[PDB]
Amino acid sequence: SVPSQKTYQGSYGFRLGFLHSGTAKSVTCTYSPALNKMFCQLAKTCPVQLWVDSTPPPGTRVRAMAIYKQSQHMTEVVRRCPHHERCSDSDGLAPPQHLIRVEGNLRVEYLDDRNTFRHSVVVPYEPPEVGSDCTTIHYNYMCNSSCMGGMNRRPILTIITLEDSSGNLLGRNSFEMRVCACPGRDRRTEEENL
Ligand SMILES: [As]
Ligand SMILES: [Zn+2]
Repeated sequence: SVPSQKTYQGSYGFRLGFLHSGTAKSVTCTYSPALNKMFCQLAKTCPVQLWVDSTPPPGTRVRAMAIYKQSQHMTEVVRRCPHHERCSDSDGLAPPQHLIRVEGNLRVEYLDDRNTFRHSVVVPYEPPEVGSDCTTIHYNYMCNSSCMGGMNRRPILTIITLEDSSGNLLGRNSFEMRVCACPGRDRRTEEENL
């Protein structure tokens, strides 16, 4: 069935943070607080911050999964278009069908769910590096929102779950995602309509 998108900070006070990048033409990845929507270029570095009041225990894991936002498409699996699925951009870890990848982490793990056929990517939770107040994961989105035979101009949600080493839910949060050539301009345009 459709995975839960309900916000849950839980014991460890789990919330997401984003860089305050602005909307300059030369931006690759920008977050809109007003929309709670990320704007990112294809395959480019997408920083998502993990904020906690208390450090989760050893072997805590952080899962990312994309779902369609619209009620009628929610039961459909989010996957890459046949073109992007075929193109030789493989990192030698990520399944070629998977929209979401993590870069700069050789403990990354990918799941085709045997029951739901859902795609997700999981990394170990590492406490904030000295002189930081959050943990940063670098996500990569390997299809454009406009891809015919993929998302095809349908809005998606990314759901970020915090789970312990035995797979118990510790926390959940979500943000809308648009993968597009001009993230800056598109945020400015989508914010214009307010
Ligand atoms: As991004
Ligand atoms: Zn595509």
